[PDB]
Amino acid sequence: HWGYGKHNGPEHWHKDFPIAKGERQSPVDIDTHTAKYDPSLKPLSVSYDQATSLRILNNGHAFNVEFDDSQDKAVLKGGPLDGTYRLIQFHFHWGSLDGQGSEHTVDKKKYAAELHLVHWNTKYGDFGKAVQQPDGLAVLGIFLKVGSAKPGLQKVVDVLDSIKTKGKSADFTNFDPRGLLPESLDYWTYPGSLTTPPLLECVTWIVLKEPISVSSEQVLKFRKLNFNGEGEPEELMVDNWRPAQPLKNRQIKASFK
Ligand SMILES: CC[C@H](C)CCC(=O)Nc1ccc(S(N)(=O)=O)cc1
Ligand SMILES: [Zn+2]
Repeated sequence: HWGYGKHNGPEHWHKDFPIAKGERQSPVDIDTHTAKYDPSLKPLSVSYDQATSLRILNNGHAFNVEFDDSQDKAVLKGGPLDGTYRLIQFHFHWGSLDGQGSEHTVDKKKYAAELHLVHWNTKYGDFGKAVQQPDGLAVLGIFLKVGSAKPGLQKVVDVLDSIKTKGKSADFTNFDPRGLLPESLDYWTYPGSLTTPPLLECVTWIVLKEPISVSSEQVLKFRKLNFNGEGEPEELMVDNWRPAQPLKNRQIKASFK
C-alpha cells in the first residue's frame, strides 16, 4: 500500500494511481515573481462561526479533525470560487526537521508544516461525488513556521497522545478552526489535485501568503505520532508530504499586489 517510505513513497504512487503524472497535480512551487495579480478575484469568505467539530482520527497518513458537514455550518466562498463549499476536515503535513514538511513551496522555500482545510462544493451533494468533479473541492492551505506558539492549535496537540497509532480516534467536539488562521487572507490560487492517493484532479487550491507560527514543542508533538497500528513496529509519522509537482499548463494567480 502507498505511503511515504522508500519503497512506497511519492515516486511509486504512479504505478497504482497513474494520474500522479497528470496535467493538474499538486502540490506545486509557487514562484512569487511569476504569479500574477488577478484584480477580478474576490476576497475570500471564511465563515467558521458555526463549525461543529466531531472527532479526530489517525488514518495512518496524517490526523484528520472531522466536522459535521450535513448542513451549511462552516463554509468557504468567494475568492476564485463559484458557490459554497462545506468544511469536512482539516489535517497537516509535516517534517522530521523544521526545514521541511510543507507540500507547497514558495520560491522553493519549504515550511515546517502545512495545514489543509478541506471543503466540498455543495452542488454535488456529498464529498464522494465532489471528488469526481473538476471543481469539487476547495482546499485552504496555510503554512506553519516554527517560532511562537499558536494558542489555537494547543487543543489539537494535547489530544494526539490518545490517537498515537493508525486507526485510533477520539471525540473532538467544540474545536474552533478560526484559531488556526493568520491575520491576512491574501492568497494564491490554482487548479490542482489531492496530494495523496487517489490524487484526483478535483481541487481549487487557495494557499494563504501569511504563515502561522507554531512552537517547536507543538511540532515536536506532531512527530511523536505513528504511521503504524498499535502492536506493529513503531514508525514515526514524519515527512508525510508530497514534493512539488510540475506546473505544466497552469498559471498561479495572486489575490494581492
Ligand atoms: C475518494 C477520495 C479519497 C479516497 C477520499 C479520502 C480523502 O478525503 N482523501 C484526501 C483528502 C484531502 C487531501 S489533501 N492533502 O488536502 O489534498 C488528500 C486526500
Ligand atoms: Zn493535505
